[PDB]
Amino acid sequence: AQSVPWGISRVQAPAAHNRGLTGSGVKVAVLDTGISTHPDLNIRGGASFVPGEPSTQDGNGHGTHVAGTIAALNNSIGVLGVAPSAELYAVKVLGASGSGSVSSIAQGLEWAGNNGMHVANLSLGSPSPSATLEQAVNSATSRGVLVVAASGNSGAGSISYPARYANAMAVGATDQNNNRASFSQYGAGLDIVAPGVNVQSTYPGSTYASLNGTSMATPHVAGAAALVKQKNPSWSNVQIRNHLKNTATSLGSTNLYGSGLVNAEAATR
Ligand SMILES: [Ca+2]
Ligand SMILES: [Ca+2]
Repeated sequence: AQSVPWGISRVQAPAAHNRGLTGSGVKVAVLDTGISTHPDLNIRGGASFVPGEPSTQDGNGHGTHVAGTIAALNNSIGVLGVAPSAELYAVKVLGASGSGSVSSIAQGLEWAGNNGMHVANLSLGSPSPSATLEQAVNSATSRGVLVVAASGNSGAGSISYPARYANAMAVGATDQNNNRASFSQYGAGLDIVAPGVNVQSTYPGSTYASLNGTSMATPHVAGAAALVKQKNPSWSNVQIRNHLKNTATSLGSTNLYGSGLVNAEAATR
């Protein structure tokens, strides 16, 4: 029995799936704590940039969780991703403890840019800016990667790095009411929002678990981008990012919500 988590249908991925759009041929890199082998996931490759954890398997559960929001397989078990046919690559830039260095994160993006990744998912952040990080962001961007990052969970009216950088697509979190979740950082650089409360997904030990955060919202956007990329194979990172924003559902102030809630139905139209 397969269930469709609420944010998947909130963003209207099924509407897109019903038109032949599943993210097929789109390469998506998850820069996180790894992705564990799971019966509802198809991991195509990856690398680890965490000294001391040479494997890409997830010792934390955070990346496995994020990954399933993007691409949990559409079959008869578990859950369902926004882009269930996306090619998923596990890029480990965060250790088991759930933290990493800017160095490891910048190496992951470098890797993404060098390996022709179309979308990079960075459900991570820091309140502090990093010149290293920023350059990596910009580099992956000129290599044609769309970088999608979490705004953070401090609840403050200013967003984290790298989401704050012009070249990153900053994602905030909404609740089932289509209100901004209290922890969701907002303000300048915020581009769009997505479901980030009680998000059910894939978890290590072949199970499913629900989490809260902008980390959970980000992957709905990364997925949404793969759907559009499949529909418009000639579009660049910028064209996708703008189409997403242009087709989002307004939810109120752009200070709080940026463009509004991502809408994969409106976007693959
Ligand atoms: Ca499934
Ligand atoms: Ca931004």
